[PDB]
Amino acid sequence: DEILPKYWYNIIPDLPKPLPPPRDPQGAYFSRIDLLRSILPKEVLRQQFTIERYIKIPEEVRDRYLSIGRPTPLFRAKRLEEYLKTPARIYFKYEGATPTGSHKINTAIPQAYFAKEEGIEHVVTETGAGQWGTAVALAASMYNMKSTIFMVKVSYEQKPMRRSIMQLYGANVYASPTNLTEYGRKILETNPQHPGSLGIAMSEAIEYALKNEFRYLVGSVLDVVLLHQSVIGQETITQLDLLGEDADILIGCVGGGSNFGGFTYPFIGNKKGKRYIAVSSAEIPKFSKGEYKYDFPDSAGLLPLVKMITLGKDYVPPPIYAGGLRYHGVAPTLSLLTKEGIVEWREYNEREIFEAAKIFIENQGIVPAPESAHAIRAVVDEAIEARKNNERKVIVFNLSGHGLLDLSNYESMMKR
Amino acid sequence: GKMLVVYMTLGYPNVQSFKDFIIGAVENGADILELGIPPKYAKYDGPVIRKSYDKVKGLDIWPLIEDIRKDVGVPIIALTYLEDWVDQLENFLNMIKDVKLDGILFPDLLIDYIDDLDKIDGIIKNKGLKNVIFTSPSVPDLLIHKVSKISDLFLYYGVRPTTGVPIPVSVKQLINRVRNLVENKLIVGFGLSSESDLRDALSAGADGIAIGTVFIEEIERNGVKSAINLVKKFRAILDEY
Ligand SMILES: *Cc1c(COP(=O)(O)O)cnc(C)c1O
Ligand SMILES: O=P(O)(O)OC[C@@H](O)CO
Repeated sequence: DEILPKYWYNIIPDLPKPLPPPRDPQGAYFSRIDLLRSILPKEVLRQQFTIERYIKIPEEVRDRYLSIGRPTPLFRAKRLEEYLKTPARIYFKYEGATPTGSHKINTAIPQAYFAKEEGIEHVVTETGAGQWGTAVALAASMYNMKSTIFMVKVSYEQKPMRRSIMQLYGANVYASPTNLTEYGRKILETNPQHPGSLGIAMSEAIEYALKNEFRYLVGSVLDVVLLHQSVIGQETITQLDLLGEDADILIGCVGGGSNFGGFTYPFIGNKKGKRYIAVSSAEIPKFSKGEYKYDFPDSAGLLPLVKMITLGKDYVPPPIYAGGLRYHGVAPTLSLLTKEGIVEWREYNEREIFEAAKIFIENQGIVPAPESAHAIRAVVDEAIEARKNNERKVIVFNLSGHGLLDLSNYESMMKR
Repeated sequence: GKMLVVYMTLGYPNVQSFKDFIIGAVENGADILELGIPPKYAKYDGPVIRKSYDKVKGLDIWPLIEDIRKDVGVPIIALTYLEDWVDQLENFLNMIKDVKLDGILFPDLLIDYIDDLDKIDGIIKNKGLKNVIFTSPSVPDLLIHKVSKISDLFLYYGVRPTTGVPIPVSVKQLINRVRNLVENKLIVGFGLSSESDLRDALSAGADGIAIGTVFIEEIERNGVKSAINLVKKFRAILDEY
């Protein structure tokens, strides 16, 4: 059962081209790169810039990983193959198995460990849906630290269930834009009805941590996060090996890009598999309308400039969509890999992903996260192409979370 | 022995103090000089070197370079960002060559201009200039190995994202990652201001050290004599190998 990796894998040393580094803005009044040393736990920052191919997972972190149910299951979806009358075999790494219901726990656990080891005793972060907020509240609870979550205001109101779990673990949850940070009140001044965005909530979390000498935990985009997530892809390889299977098509959904890069990068770096499909929302068209430029992860501009596919730091998501994947940019490594042609990208609209989920609910049984139904949707379309081609394609996809706390979302999608 | 590579901003803090510092650096063990040409965007420079560019704003660098060149026997590399000159690359290189500089280090060559690496490296070598190629942990292992075969004089490897800012980073481990890939001399830089930070890299395989921000800080805190001092100290440490 030590299919659980001994190391995290960083793809950077194996990339086709160099990965442009984070960067202070031209003629900036303060150094963002220098500010990182206040924002991030020292060892998180060290892993973000001490780029090696492999990095030992501290044994205490491996122990915690095991205690939440790692390695996650690698299921075969045989009923689904039969329903699609496809000759392909369909497998999914089920990241919904962790207590929080998503893969985000994989980076919250080490980050929290490193902060507790450094003497931190209060962490802060943002969240949209609440998958990341819940991960961080559980991880903080594990290491006896307080947590403050800045939740995007509109999500705060439509998703009280996740708030309950975060508060249940011991977190305090505010609705960004709040008036607890300078950047919050600024946004309330100009439009006090503003429904928030991940970029705005990120900035208040960072501002709030600085103002109080807390630390900030980062849930996607940065390389240290996709490094931590590489437990997903490494287990999958080992688990496919146990089956004598070889992946052909690897599919993942993309918000900021951590579950995809955690899932596919061990495959890409070592030269396993062939065809990687990052799947995103048409209502947040990072890939179809985004722009590959240096830009801030957060909206205030408190983090360094980072080279990524982005709709723009001050992007505000569509008002009625309920499918997730609302963050405005893509991880720099993922952005590089897709611009360089190594990863394929695909966007789906809400109806398509909603139908995909019902297919999965009705022919596999797990209620998937709306996020993950983007991947399911591509899985289904590929299973059908393997049909009209007749080849035993093995499609492995990453089911990044369950949808049990997203039932209000599925109700909203009965409007299609 | 080990190479001590000393960076200073052209004209900093003023023309006659700069000349002072350089001369002292060279006399106290600097093997190579890298001299900064004030750019429009010091992309990969920390706040200390960015401020040092503001102070020398307006400097006429060419007559100055000719003064320095006249007395300094050591190799001198112009350091500046390719983005600011790519549209006038031939004239730029020809002016670098006119004022008798040995070569050039474009920090953003590999990172923002990778598709033109071979072309631009030919243009530079063709004109008889050393192309000192810049790398970091952001560059993949294979490419590091490739440019180590073409970089002139030494291959530069910066261990931190930006100069000056002391990002927590394991220098020992980044050097081991690349030591066997670099078929060259391997000069390490970015934030190597503490003996410990400097001795770590030497004993891990590095053939030399590059240092800049700590000199500017010294010049600003205590002055040029007190900074030439620091060169002596650093030369001493490298001399233990
Ligand atoms: C947050 C989330 C995502 C999108 O973020 P990534 O960084 O791409 O993983 C996808 N699926 C689930 C279940 C999420 O919680
Ligand atoms: O030692 P650093 O960090 O100031 O490096 C200076 C650079 O501009 C070139 O070495």
